Formats: sequence, C-alpha cells, structure tokens
Amino acid sequence: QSKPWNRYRLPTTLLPDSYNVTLRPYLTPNADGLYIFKGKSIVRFLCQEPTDVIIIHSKKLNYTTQGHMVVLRGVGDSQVPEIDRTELVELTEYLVVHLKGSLQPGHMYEMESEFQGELADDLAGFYRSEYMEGNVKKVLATTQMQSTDARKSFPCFDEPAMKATFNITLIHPNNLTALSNMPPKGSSTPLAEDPNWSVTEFETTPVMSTYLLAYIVSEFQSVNETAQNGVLIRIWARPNAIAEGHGMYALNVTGPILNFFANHYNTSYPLPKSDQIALPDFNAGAMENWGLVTYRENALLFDPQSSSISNKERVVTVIAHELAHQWFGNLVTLAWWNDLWLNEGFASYVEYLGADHAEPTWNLKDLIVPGDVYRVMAVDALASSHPLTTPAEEVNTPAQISEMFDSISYSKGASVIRMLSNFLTEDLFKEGLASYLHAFAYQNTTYLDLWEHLQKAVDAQTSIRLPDTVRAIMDRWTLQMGFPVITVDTKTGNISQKHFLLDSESNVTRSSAFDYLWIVPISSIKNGVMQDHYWLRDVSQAQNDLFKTASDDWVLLNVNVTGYFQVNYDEDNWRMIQHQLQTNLSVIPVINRAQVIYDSFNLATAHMVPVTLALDNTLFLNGEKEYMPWQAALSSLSYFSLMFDRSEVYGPMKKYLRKQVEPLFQHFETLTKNWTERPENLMDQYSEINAISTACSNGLPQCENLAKTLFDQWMSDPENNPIHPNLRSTIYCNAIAQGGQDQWDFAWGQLQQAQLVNEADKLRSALACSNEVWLLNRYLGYTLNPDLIRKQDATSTINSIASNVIGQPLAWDFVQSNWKKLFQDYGGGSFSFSNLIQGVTRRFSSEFELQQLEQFKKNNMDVGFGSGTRALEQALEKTKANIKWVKENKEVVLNWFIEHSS
Ligand SMILES: *[C@@H]1O[C@H](CO)[C@@H](O[C@@H]2O[C@H](CO)[C@@H](O[C@@H]3O[C@H](CO)[C@@H](O)[C@H](O)[C@H]3NC(C)=O)[C@H](O)[C@H]2NC(C)=O)[C@H](O)[C@H]1NC(C)=O
Ligand SMILES: *[C@@H]1O[C@H](CO)[C@@H](O[C@@H]2O[C@H](CO)[C@@H](O[C@@H]3O[C@H](CO)[C@@H](O)[C@H](O)[C@H]3NC(C)=O)[C@H](O)[C@H]2NC(C)=O)[C@H](O)[C@H]1NC(C)=O
Ligand SMILES: *[C@@H]1O[C@H](CO)[C@@H](O[C@@H]2O[C@H](CO)[C@@H](O[C@@H]3O[C@H](CO)[C@@H](O)[C@H](O)[C@H]3NC(C)=O)[C@H](O)[C@H]2NC(C)=O)[C@H](O)[C@H]1NC(C)=O
Ligand SMILES: *[C@@H]1O[C@H](CO)[C@@H](O[C@@H]2O[C@H](CO)[C@@H](O)[C@H](O)[C@H]2NC(C)=O)[C@H](O)[C@H]1NC(C)=O
Ligand SMILES: *[C@@H]1O[C@H](CO)[C@@H](O[C@@H]2O[C@H](CO)[C@@H](O)[C@H](O)[C@H]2NC(C)=O)[C@H](O)[C@H]1NC(C)=O
Ligand SMILES: *[C@@H]1O[C@H](CO)[C@@H](O[C@@H]2O[C@H](CO)[C@@H](O)[C@H](O)[C@H]2NC(C)=O)[C@H](O)[C@H]1NC(C)=O
Ligand SMILES: *[C@@H]1O[C@H](CO)[C@@H](O[C@@H]2O[C@H](CO)[C@@H](O)[C@H](O)[C@H]2NC(C)=O)[C@H](O)[C@H]1NC(C)=O
Ligand SMILES: *[C@@H]1O[C@H](CO)[C@@H](O[C@@H]2O[C@H](CO)[C@@H](O)[C@H](O)[C@H]2NC(C)=O)[C@H](O)[C@H]1NC(C)=O
Ligand SMILES: *[C@@H]1O[C@H](CO)[C@@H](O[C@@H]2O[C@H](CO)[C@@H](O)[C@H](O)[C@H]2NC(C)=O)[C@H](O)[C@H]1NC(C)=O
Ligand SMILES: *[C@@H]1O[C@H](CO)[C@@H](O)[C@H](O)[C@H]1NC(C)=O
Ligand SMILES: *[C@@H]1O[C@H](CO)[C@@H](O)[C@H](O)[C@H]1NC(C)=O
Ligand SMILES: [Zn+2]
Repeated sequence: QSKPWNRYRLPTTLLPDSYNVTLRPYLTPNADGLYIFKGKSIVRFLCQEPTDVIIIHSKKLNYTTQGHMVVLRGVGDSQVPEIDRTELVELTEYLVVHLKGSLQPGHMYEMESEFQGELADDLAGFYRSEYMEGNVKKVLATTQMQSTDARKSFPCFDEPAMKATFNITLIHPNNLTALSNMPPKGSSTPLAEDPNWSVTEFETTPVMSTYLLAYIVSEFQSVNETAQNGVLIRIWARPNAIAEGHGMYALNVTGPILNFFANHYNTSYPLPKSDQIALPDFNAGAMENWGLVTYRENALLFDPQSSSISNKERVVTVIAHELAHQWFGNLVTLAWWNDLWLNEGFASYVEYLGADHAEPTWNLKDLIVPGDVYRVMAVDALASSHPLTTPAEEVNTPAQISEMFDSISYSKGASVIRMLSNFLTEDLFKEGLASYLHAFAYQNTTYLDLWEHLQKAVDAQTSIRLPDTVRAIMDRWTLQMGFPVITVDTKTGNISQKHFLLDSESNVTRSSAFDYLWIVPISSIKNGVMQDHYWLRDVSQAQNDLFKTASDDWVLLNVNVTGYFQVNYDEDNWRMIQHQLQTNLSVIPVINRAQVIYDSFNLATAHMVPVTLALDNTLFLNGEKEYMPWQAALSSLSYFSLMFDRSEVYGPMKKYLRKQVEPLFQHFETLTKNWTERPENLMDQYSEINAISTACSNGLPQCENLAKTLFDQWMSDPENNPIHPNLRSTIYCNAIAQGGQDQWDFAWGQLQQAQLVNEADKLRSALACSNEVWLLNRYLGYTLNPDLIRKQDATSTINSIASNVIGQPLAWDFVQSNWKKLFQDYGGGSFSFSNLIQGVTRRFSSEFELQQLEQFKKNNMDVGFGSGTRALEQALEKTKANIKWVKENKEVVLNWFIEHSS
C-alpha cells in the first residue's frame, strides 16, 4: 500500500471544525532584504475514522512551535495520543504528525502550531505588494489563496469541501488598517509586547473554504455606503485614488448588483458586509474572497476624466462577476477542482445579468456573444481542445488544478450554461438554482447536483418539455469537446450536425462516448417571425418543415446565438438573408446580423462555404449603424489585413472598407453634433469608436482631418485635452501617423508625465503609429531603457511597433538582434518572449519569411528561447498555415475587393 502522506488528496479520516489564525506581517525587511510574516494557529478537527496520523497541508512554512512542530490536545475530556514525530513532506505539501496511538471516532482534537514564512512579492499565500506614493515606496500585506495557497499562510486542510469557521486576528503597525472576510470585532488594541503594533480580531466566518480566506494590512482608505438592510459596502483603494474619486463608480454599482443577485438567487447576501479592494498590479485580475474581493486597480477604479466607456463596462462586469460568486461558489462550493468550469462558467454568464441590472440601458447581455461565445469557439473548434468535465481522479496536483482555469472553463462554461437557462426558460432555471442553493448552503456539490435540482423544477411543471433529461442533454455539452455546425438545406428542410473543426484536414484523436453528436436546442426565425422551437436529437440528419422555405422566403437558426453552435445554409438561403439585410436589416435581430458574419467566415476557413460568400455577408454594412455586426466584420477581417496589408490586395481592401464605413462616419458626424457629444448608450458609443477607428485606419480623409484638427488643438493647449477618452486611441494614432517629430515629441512628453496607466497605454501604443522609420527605430531604442519604458511594457511596445506595417521589418530586426537578451530577462523578471515572438511573426506568410524564421532558429546553440521556446515552434507552424492560406485565397480575395470597392 502507498503511504497516505505521499498521496495528493487528503485522507477523509479527519475533518476540520474551526480554526484560530493569528498572522503578523513584518512590512520592514530584515536587513538582508528579507520580508517575513509570523503566525500562530489552532485547528479543531473531528476524528471520523480511527487513525494514528494527522495529515494537514503546509507550504513554505518554518515551524517554531515548542517541542514538535505541533502541540496536540483533546477537546473537552478527550484524551490525546502522544506525538512520535512531526515531519514536512514537500512534494505533496504536507505537515505530517505521526502518533504513538490512534485518534478515536467521534472525538474532537485541537492542534496548535507556531510558524513563519517569507512575505514574498510572489502573489501567493500571504504576500507583499510594493507600490509608490510620491517619493515613498509603500509596502502592503495581502492574500491570494486561490487555489492551493492557504497552506502557504498557515497549516490547514486545504481542499474546498473541507469547510470550517475561521477566527482571524491580524497583528499590524498601529497606523495601518487591517481587513479580513468578516468585520472587525471591535476596536484594535495595542500589542502588549510592542505597542507600536496593534491587534485586530475579526468576527467568526461562516462555514467556508480555505481558498476563499483573505486578510490585508495597508494604508488604504475607502468610500462607504450602508444599504437599506444594514449591509455595509466599501470600496478600498490607495489614499490618492480615493481622494480623486476613482472609487465612486464601483460604489455606485455594487449595491444594485448585490440586490439583483439576492433576488436572482432567491437568497439573502450571506454576510454582514462587502469590501472590495483595488490593488496596484494584482496580476490575478480579481479574486472572489468571501466578503473581501480583491481586484487589480484598473479593474475596479474608474476615472471619468480620462477613462473610456469600455473601461466603465469592464468595471461593472468584473464587479458583477466576483459578486455572483458570493453565493454561487462561496455559499455553495464545488467539491473539487475538476468542476471549476461550473463555478467560473456560471459567474462568467451571470456577470452580464448583474451588470445589466446596474446599467439597464446598455444592453450588456448581448456582449456575451462576441465576448465569450465566439471567443471560445475559436479554440473549441480545434482537435487539441478538451471537454468541460474532467474526471476528479485525474486532477490531483497543484499544477493540474491550475490547468482548470482556462478559456474552455470560463467562456464555454458561460456559453453552455446560458444555453441551458435559455432552453429551460430563465424562470425555470432560477427555480432550480434557488432550490440548489437552499439545499446545499455552506456545503459542497458536483455539477450533477445542479442538474438534479434543475430537473426537479422541470418535473414540477408542464409547459417546458425536453427531449431527454437535463443530465442527458448537458452530458452532450460537457463530456465531449467541441461543438456542431448545423447545416440546413432549405429546399428540403433537411438538417444535419457534424463536429465543427476550422481545419477541415484536422484529425481528431480524442474519442467521444457520443460519437460527436449533440442534442441541440434550435430556435429559428422565418421572414422576421419567430418559429416554434425545435430539438435536434442525437442523429446525423433529420428533417423538418420548420427549415424548408419557398423561393421568396428565408429562414435563420439560433436566434441571438443562445445555442452553442454555428449555422450553415444552402447558397440560395444565404442570398435571401443577404437581400434582406440589404433592404430592411431591422427585420433580423442585431445579434444575428453579427452571427451571419461570424459563422460564414469560420465556415469559409473550414472550406464549407467559399470565402467570397463570407465577404458578401459584409455588403449590408454600409447601412449598418449598430456595434455588433460591424465588430463581427472587423474581427473576422483583421487576419485579412494581417495577411494582405503589404500586398496588392490592400488598396482594394482599404477602398472597400472606406466605402462601407463612410455613411456610418457621416451618421455619427451628425448625431454627435460635429463630434461634440457622444452617443447615449454603450452600444452606440462602441459603434462610434469602431466607425472612427475603421474610417481613420483605412484613410477616410474626413476622419484624417478630424484627428489632425483635434491633435493640433491639444498641442496648442496641452493642459486641456480636447479628445474624448473614447476616441483617444484612434485620434492619437492617426494624428501621429500623419505628422512628424513634433507630434511624436509632444506625445512622448505626455507619456512621460502621464499619471494614469490607461492613458499611458494609449500614448505608448499611438507612438508606434508614426510612418517615419527613423522615429520607430529610435522608439525601439527606448523600449529596453527602464527609465523611459517600464520593463513590464517593453515587449508590448515592440509588438505595437511590429503592428505598424512600416515597423514590421524594424521590430523583427530588433528582436533578432537583441535576442541575445534572454539572459538579461529570463532572470530579471519573466518577460514573455512568447507573446513577443507571436507578435513580431504574426504577419509572416511566405516561403521567404519562413526561411528567415528557420535561419533565426539556428541560434539554438545557447541562449535558447526560454518561456518562448514553444512559441517559436507555434510560429513556424503558423507561418506554414499562413503560406497555405494566402496561396489558396489571394486571387479570389483580390478580385472580390476590386469588384466591390466601386
Ligand atoms: C480561539 O480564540 C478565541 C478568541 O481569543 C478563544 O476564546 C477566548 O478565550 C479567552 C481566554 O482563553 C476568553 O477571554 C477571557 O479570558 C479570561 C482570562 O482570565 C477568562 O477568565 C474569561 O473566560 C474570558 N473573558 C470573559 C469575559 O470571561 C474568551 O472568553 C474567549 N473568547 C470568546 C469565546 O469569544 C478560544 O479559546 C481560542 N480557541 C482555542 C481552541 O484556543
Ligand atoms: C526558513 O528556514 C530556512 C532554513 O533554515 C531558511 O533558509 C535559509 O536562509 C538563510 C538566510 O537566512 C541562508 O543561510 C545563510 O544566511 C546567512 C545570513 O542570513 C548568509 O551569510 C549566507 O549567505 C546564507 N548561506 C547560504 C549558503 O546562502 C540559507 O541559504 C537558507 N537555508 C536553506 C536550507 O534554504 C529560511 O530563511 C527560513 N525562512 C523564514 C521565513 O524564517
Ligand atoms: C455615481 O452616481 C452619481 C449619482 O447618480 C453620479 O453623479 C452624477 O454625476 C454626473 C456627472 O458629473 C452629473 O451630471 C451632470 O454634470 C454636468 C457637468 O457640470 C452638469 O452640468 C449637469 O447639471 C449634471 N447633471 C444633471 C442631471 O444636471 C450629475 O449631477 C450627478 N448626479 C447626481 C444624482 O448627483 C456619478 O456620476 C456616478 N459616478 C460615476 C463615476 O459614474
Ligand atoms: C472561533 O470563535 C467562535 C465564536 O466565538 C467559537 O465558537 C464557540 O465555540 C465554543 C467551543 O466549541 C462553543 O462553546 C461556543 O458556543 C461557540 N460560540 C459560538 C458563537 O458559536 C469557536 O470555537 C472559535 N474557534 C476556535 C478554533 O476556537
Ligand atoms: C505609519 O508610520 C510609519 C512610521 O512612522 C510611517 O512611515 C514613514 O513614512 C515616512 C514619510 O512620511 C517615510 O519617510 C519613512 O521612511 C516611513 N517609515 C517606514 C518604516 O515606512 C508611515 O508614513 C505611517 N503611515 C500612515 C498612513 O500614517
Ligand atoms: C424566494 O422566492 C419566494 C417565491 O417568490 C419568495 O416568497 C414569496 O414571496 C412573495 C412576495 O410577496 C409572496 O407573495 C409569496 O406568497 C411567497 N411565496 C412563498 C412560497 O412563500 C421569497 O420572498 C424569496 N426569498 C428570498 C430570500 O428572496
Ligand atoms: C460535502 O457536502 C455534502 C453535501 O453535498 C455534505 O454531506 C451532508 O452533510 C450534512 C450536514 O452535516 C448532512 O445533513 C447531509 O445528510 C449530508 N449529505 C450527504 C452526506 O449526502 C458533506 O458533509 C460535505 N463534505 C465535507 C467534507 O464537509
Ligand atoms: C433529405 O433526406 C432524405 C432522407 O431522409 C434524402 O432522401 C433519400 O435519398 C436516398 C438516396 O439514396 C434514397 O434512397 C432514400 O429513399 C431517400 N428518402 C426519402 C426520399 O424519403 C434526401 O436526399 C435528402 N436531401 C438533401 C440532404 O438535400
Ligand atoms: C434577442 O436579443 C434582443 C436584444 O439584442 C432582445 O431584445 C430585447 O427584448 C426585450 C423584450 O422586449 C426587451 O427588454 C429589450 O429592450 C430588447 N432589447 C432590444 C435592444 O431590442 C430580444 O428579446 C431577443 N430575442 C429573443 C427571441 O430571445
Ligand atoms: C491526418 O490523417 C490524414 C490521413 O487521411 C493525413 O493525410 C493527414 O496528413 C493527417 N494530419 C493532418 C494534420 O491532416
Ligand atoms: C423594417 O422592418 C421594421 C421591423 O419589421 C418595421 O417596423 C419597419 O417599418 C420596416 N421599415 C421599412 C422602411 O419598411
Ligand atoms: Zn470567477
């Protein structure tokens, strides 16, 4: 038999009841420059099955406990066995307490320890974060337990189902504020041994998972609101950020969001208070710690004076996402990491619902389609994809756990759950969801538990009828990878499904229990009129008159793309759809106007329609005012720009896009009153942003003029920037492009003195738009100077230069030549050679450029490629694919653009 301390999963012989944890960060280094934290903990646990060994998680902790690493006591009048020895097993991250006798079933024990670890700047466990206020480097102490890092802060049974209550105490400098999951018990008191420190105890948590604990010591201040029901709401940030009002939007939306979810979940917010904190350079983005959610600054803070509308959208949705978890994930927790998709998928879906409550005019629910659905289909339409579900017994190590957090989990998770809610109807979905939350509150679940509760709700009504059980249906979408293309022959109404792969030559080797057949919910509209709903059963082919048309009619499947699939038609039907969009576009829902474009380009890639059919699907856009369909086109064509923008194809492409976008440009010119005032709602602001971007980058003289006027204006009065934050990135870029070193030097100055990251980002990126070789090269010369360009921004800046058709050869030469600086930057901070390689080689699409990539690889003898080693092979393989796609497409595409550019 194997020794349990060499297994990655904990025994089930002992379960925790409750913990006391006292942590003390030392925010002053020890002289060799080491930061530490000290801790003391007691865990009370119950013996379920007799055992002579206590196995608990511990990671990078030194123990200073008197005697062995722990002291062990009986609770009440329980006797305790003597300890034989305590040992640390690093691989499985265990503290192992060998006893001289056995613990007894039904008895409770208390295990006490004293310990310390590094308070490292490593964003893991209890860690430090350094940042600037004026001339002073500030250091705060914060946490990130997700997923398996609670054990790095104190010894604990560190699996999500082993829930317990926690009594947290922080010992901290007396002028700093201490925060945790729960409110403080009362006022802090001086530490007797050194009154320069204070002691803050927090109220007992509810029964909860280790990965959701948080505790923070900082100088941060807050804005506050007390909801009607007494729930205290705070936004925490740097003193200067709070003073500038940058927390106000977050504060504005939080209350409405929490209220939405309490109703949505039919369950009261389970905590006395809600803290949200903006952390500078929090690389994890956001973390849903129960009652103390952490965010990176740019995710939580908003500056009205400098920030675009998309910045506002990012804030409200990120908040909605993390707050969703305060019920789904935190109150009811998935028993194991193999089910992470359900948790993350669920939040990734309802983030739109919660945000929609806060901003009900913005139509935010739509954004899941571009943002998650089409995003994840790009990777789920590969042979190298994977099922949402993973057997629990395959997910053991901290590395395997981390692999759970990917695109499939979040975005497909969101997509399939949204499909589910839609085919059940939302009211039914909510009833099952409430039932599930009430049944399992403060406990753990698998996805089968959710299915079971949804089934209960289905079985309790008569109106919604399904072709099979909730499980059986969802099994098709969760146990196998990928998704079907549904193809309709409208002459007969024959309808088929096959596993959709972008690469029509690809070999799938992952087998499916279902032979890649799905049970598919199919909505459809015929001549602008909703039809009866239809289910494709697990068959390759079927027939229904729902999908059979006359010659003047059209049909269109998957209304609003609720279903996780793409749709192809016979050419006649495609043409009727096209005719419709050409003559009265408003007959077809805006999301579907986008879909037509998204799907057909994917179908063209897969060789299932000709590419010209996809391009025909953009012809209607000259009368399209709305954001989404235009965004579908821009996303689908960016590859065409990337392949062709150095070729004869490019002039007719530009000309075609100029023709298409001119009327939209004109529309907004009037609507915005000569560009003085933005459109009202989000979608229209977005459409305007894209229209100006598209107009300018394609050389519409009117947009070019606008950019010069505004940038000249700004330059004549630097302190009063006349350019609305929504339009900044285009106007900066186009105007630098048009100009010389005057514009360039001016924007360089602004960059150097910018206080706000986002504005710095815009400037950095616009500077790459110059059409002077000498400026781009000089600029390249700065990117490795950490005085002029932050290191974490160097490869980004190089990529932006590479993106400039003129800066392509300059960047490539620069990367080649200074590659001999992996050995400055695999050592001194990561660097992401991987993203740099992809960026600078993205364009490569000929034999000659392939020969160059090869010849550059012949610098294998030493230096190698570091974290970009795999990227470089991807590059050579992507280039081969580009070579092949350009030979197949260049002629057909050139002539289509010539033909349609007037
Ligand atoms: C986990 O932390 C809890 C909070 O520190 C502990 O509970 C507290 O124990 C204290 C003493 O052990 C009690 O404080 C006072 O101490 C005096 C000492 O002279 C005692 O007489 C008193 O009982 C007590 N105060 C009063 C008003 O009587 C606290 O009563 C108590 N706090 C609580 C219960 O909220 C837990 O003991 C500790 N857990 C373990 C396993 O050690
Ligand atoms: C947890 O305990 C670890 C093992 O006891 C500590 O790791 C040791 O850190 C020492 C530095 O504190 C290093 O030893 C020497 O330190 C002296 C002065 O600090 C220096 O003169 C030497 O350069 C250094 N010796 C060497 C060979 O570098 C040890 O490197 C290191 N030992 C091991 C086995 O890793 C941790 O510091 C300690 N952590 C905490 C938070 O308490
Ligand atoms: C958090 O919510 C607050 C309350 O809803 C918002 O406060 C609103 O700020 C608006 C922008 O500053 C103000 O709108 C207009 O500002 C112009 C500029 O001077 C004035 O001419 C207008 O008179 C004024 N509004 C009106 C209706 O005349 C609002 O005054 C103000 N609304 C309220 C109710 O106080 C915050 O904007 C919001 N914070 C963020 C970051 O979104
Ligand atoms: C954490 O604090 C809580 C709340 O004070 C402690 O809960 C008490 O537990 C004791 C001993 O089990 C019971 O007698 C009390 O009735 C509990 N009080 C409440 C309000 O539940 C809990 O024991 C503490 N945890 C640890 C490990 O000491
Ligand atoms: C908390 O107290 C510490 C110690 O007095 C203050 O930290 C000093 O701040 C000054 C600037 O005012 C620096 O020049 C010192 O080097 C700091 N010392 C240390 C160890 O950081 C700190 O400013 C106080 N913070 C608050 C919010 O009151
Ligand atoms: C959970 O939902 C139930 C059902 O809507 C709520 O209870 C209903 O509340 C309405 C509101 O006036 C009453 O008229 C109904 O008679 C109630 N139905 C039942 C079965 O009691 C309940 O308020 C919700 N709970 C939470 C915490 O949101
Ligand atoms: C994981 O969650 C399950 C429920 O999904 C917990 O099992 C329940 O425990 C409660 C309260 O102690 C009992 O009332 C139920 O009868 C149990 N349901 C079961 C066993 O199916 C289980 O305790 C949780 N696991 C851990 C380690 O806490
Ligand atoms: C639509 O589907 C039907 C089958 O369900 C196809 O009709 C069959 O054609 C085969 C040709 O070998 C005949 O042997 C069968 O007897 C036909 N079944 C009938 C007529 O009911 C038809 O070809 C399909 N048409 C499409 C996909 O355009
Ligand atoms: C398709 O999505 C659109 C939104 O893009 C839905 O239109 C919404 O309809 C509801 C009910 O009338 C209204 O609350 C919203 O005002 C509508 N928004 C807009 C922008 O029109 C439409 O309901 C969806 N269609 C289907 C069949 O689900
Ligand atoms: C897939 O197997 C086929 C055999 O039909 C082979 O021709 C092809 O090269 C293989 N690999 C790819 C990526 O197409
Ligand atoms: C276009 O269709 C919409 C929705 O069916 C309708 O209300 C509108 O009258 C139509 N417009 C024209 C110009 O026919
Ligand atoms: Zn999440």
